[PDB]
Amino acid sequence: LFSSPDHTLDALGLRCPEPVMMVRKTVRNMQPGETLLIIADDPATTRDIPGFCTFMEHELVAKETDGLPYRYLIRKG
Amino acid sequence: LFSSPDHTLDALGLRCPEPVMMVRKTVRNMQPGETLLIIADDPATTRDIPGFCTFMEHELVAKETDGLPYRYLIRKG
Amino acid sequence: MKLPIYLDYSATTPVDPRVAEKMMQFMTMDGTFGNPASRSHRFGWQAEEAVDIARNQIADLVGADPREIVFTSGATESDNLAIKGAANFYQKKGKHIITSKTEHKAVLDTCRQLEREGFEVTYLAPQRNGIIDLKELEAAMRDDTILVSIMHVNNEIGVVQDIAAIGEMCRARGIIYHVDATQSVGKLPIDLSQLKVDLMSFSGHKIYGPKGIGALYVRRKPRVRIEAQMHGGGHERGMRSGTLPVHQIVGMGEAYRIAKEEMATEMERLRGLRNRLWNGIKDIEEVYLNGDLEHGAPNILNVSFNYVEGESLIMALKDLAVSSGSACLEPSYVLRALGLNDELAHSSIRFSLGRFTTEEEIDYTIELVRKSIGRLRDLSPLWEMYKQ
Amino acid sequence: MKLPIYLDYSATTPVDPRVAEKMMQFMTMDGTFGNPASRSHRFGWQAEEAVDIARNQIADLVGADPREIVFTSGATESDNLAIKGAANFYQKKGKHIITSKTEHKAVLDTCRQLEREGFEVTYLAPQRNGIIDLKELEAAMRDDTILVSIMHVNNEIGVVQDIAAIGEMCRARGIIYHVDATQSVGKLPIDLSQLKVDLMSFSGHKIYGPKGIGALYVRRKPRVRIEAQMHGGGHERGMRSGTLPVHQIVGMGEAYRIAKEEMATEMERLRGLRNRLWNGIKDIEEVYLNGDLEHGAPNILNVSFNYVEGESLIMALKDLAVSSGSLEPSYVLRALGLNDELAHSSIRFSLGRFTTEEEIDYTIELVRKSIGRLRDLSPLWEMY
Ligand SMILES: *Cc1c(COP(=O)(O)O)cnc(C)c1O
Ligand SMILES: *Cc1c(COP(=O)(O)O)cnc(C)c1O
Repeated sequence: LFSSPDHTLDALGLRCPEPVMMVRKTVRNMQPGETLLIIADDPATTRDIPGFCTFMEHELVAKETDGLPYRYLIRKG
Repeated sequence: LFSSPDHTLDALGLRCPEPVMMVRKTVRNMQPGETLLIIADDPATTRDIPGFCTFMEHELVAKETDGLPYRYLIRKG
Repeated sequence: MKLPIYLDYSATTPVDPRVAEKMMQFMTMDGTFGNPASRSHRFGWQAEEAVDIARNQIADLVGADPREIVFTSGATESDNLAIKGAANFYQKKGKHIITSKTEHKAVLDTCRQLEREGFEVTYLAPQRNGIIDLKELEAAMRDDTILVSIMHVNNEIGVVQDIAAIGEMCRARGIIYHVDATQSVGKLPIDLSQLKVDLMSFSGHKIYGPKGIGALYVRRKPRVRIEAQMHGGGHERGMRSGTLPVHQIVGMGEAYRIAKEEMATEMERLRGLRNRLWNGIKDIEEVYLNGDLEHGAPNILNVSFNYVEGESLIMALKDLAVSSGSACLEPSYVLRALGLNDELAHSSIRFSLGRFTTEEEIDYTIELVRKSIGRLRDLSPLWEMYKQ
Repeated sequence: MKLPIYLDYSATTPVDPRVAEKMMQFMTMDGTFGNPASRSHRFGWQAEEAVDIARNQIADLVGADPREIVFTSGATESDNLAIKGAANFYQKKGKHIITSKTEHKAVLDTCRQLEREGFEVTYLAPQRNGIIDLKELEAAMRDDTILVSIMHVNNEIGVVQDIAAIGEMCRARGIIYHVDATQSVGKLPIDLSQLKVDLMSFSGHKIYGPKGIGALYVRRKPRVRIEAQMHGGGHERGMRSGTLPVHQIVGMGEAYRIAKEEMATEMERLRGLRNRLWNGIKDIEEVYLNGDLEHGAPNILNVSFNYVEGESLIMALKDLAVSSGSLEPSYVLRALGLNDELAHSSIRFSLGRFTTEEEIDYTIELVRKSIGRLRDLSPLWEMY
């Protein structure tokens, strides 16, 4: 389910609010429907990234938060 | 020439930009045509007060700057 | 109505149409876009006149003289300016400062910065209705106490401090008194010609003015002085340097003018709506009012809902734009200062009303809260525990 | 055209209509009025998106990463933040700072405050053309030198410093280099991915954005750090706390976007008009160009007029909205060596987006016969 991401984003080492900043910019230069693999180790992303999806009308395909690093598959709405 | 002023203003002890600040305010609750006697000892008023008259479309009736304190008679335009 | 319903006026308010109408006249080429510092031509002189008008509109609201008004970029800067400015100027008389644990971050964080600069600061715990005990304040005062900072209205629970009394205590001992009045301005009556406050901060976006603008009242008599924190030309009588944002200042002035006018009527209306909201939920089994209903701001209502998971509470009331005061993680530092345990603090909601709030919206809110708390407590293992 | 003619774009510029209509959408109830710090609802999340868009537009102009962009209330604060922030953070490495005598007050007065706080500051005198001699700079540097601050484009005379070379000099010695680029931004190309600048300040109202907003570039790699001067919640990633003024931020971003777009064409037009104006007055007997025609900003022309009384000069050019940089005369011209009388009769012509050929020709003629009829009445000119 993390096999076919159109774009990837190495957010390792980044801490709030940087991870979401990078996500905002990357999602803006993406086509509606493309996917983005987000790799992070900022614990806040377990809250921030799904929040980015809820409040910004985007779809959270699949998350991995039970260990480091985390993984988030996002599909641009 | 300084005998019949409608309003008075003691600006003694005041320093730029205060004197002109007080003039703006006093001229604001003045009727168009009334006169204001300004007493000041701020050297800058020799430039600033006629400047207030030039750029704010007001009329400088009579100034007195050959000593302290200074005296300016303006008529609300 | 529209959805979601905005009940977060304490975080920020929408700009008044009249305010935005004025601001738009001091921006483009065909407006008064001039720099108030350009003394050589008219573009500068008439922009300066507008600044003066707005400066008097602001002063008239709080009963001060325009010369006592120092323009800043907001309440944060004003709090930094006042506290750091006074601490530095009067350090020869002492290095001890007193404040409250429930103050806004701008005050608290400024104090910690002064602590790492050699200053000693006392953070007073509040009584659990939010009120500061003046006897504990007095017991903290000393010979080397130069400054006290206690806010007018608390931004999270809305409690009102007795700033007049605190001013009396300070003036009598030659202590500088700073009040953060960001939440109280245009809501509670303020007259600096009577109050014994030396420094007071206010903003624009809490009272339907634009963000990015604020002011700091600096007492003229008895004269209070501060060290500027912003250098570069000695503007604002040497207390705050930088270009004057005309359109912003005009907007804040116009907002303060409107405030003075609609204040008495609007606050009675909000006080009514606030009481309407509390009475509609106060009979729910385990809810708690955080603050003081009878001497709290007319616009703020902080309520705790017991035996519900806080995270789901915000999601259940998604029809409402509110706040929990949570930081980022962990819960409001103001609530745990009062003594609420982390879980109760998490499941607390701060309803704040404004001049767009209708009875229609309050009744919708009342129903939604009743229905949601009942629904959540059904799914709640925690609530099952309470019923035993 | 209309009168008076505005030739004071260096003091401030008018807000671009495009910029203004963007700002209007982030103020009232039916706009994006939310607080970008309210994480519990969409009013805040959407306001934060607009902030991010503007943050990237600003970064794209100067070739930086959005994470390096710190929002301030203007260039004044940016200069204060950069200088005081770096001075305090790196004081364990030394307390000596170097700057220029012709820097904007925000820089000079900030350094003076730091001297009062125990720091040592060297104010270098410029050359006659306004240019700093890099060898005099090198000689000023020491082991305990932690910070250098030298602006890109001078706001009075428009002279352009060699900030690339200065950056090379600083980085090589581990010295922090701050650049005040308030006048150069949107006028001269800037690429921080190439430039060896650690800190850079810019504003909005100098390139047709709104007053009361600005930013500070803080290099991410090699990592540069500063101590915050504004405390209260640790916003802007711990470097500048306070609520983000979205409408202001949007206006500044939009202004930076337009700048990146119309930069090349507009600056060609500007230095074209700039050369048109100088050619039209350069043959008046005793006039003097302050700065450098060949490496000065394309939008600034500082000219001194000899044997004329300064006070009356500004009155004779009543049809023009200009500046003299002045009872006391420009400290920049004084630094250049101009005597006080010459400095008082110096005029700074600054061009902009609305300046036309027609206005320049009108200006040329106004200057010709103004200087002529002033020197008629001048006992000063009679002796010459
Ligand atoms: C909002 C607020 C501030 C900060 O105001 P800004 O202008 O956004 O910096 C300070 N104190 C209190 C009590 C506030 O509610
Ligand atoms: C105008 C200017 C500043 C000040 O910018 P503000 O945002 O108005 O405070 C600083 N440096 C230079 C070179 C300037 O021209």
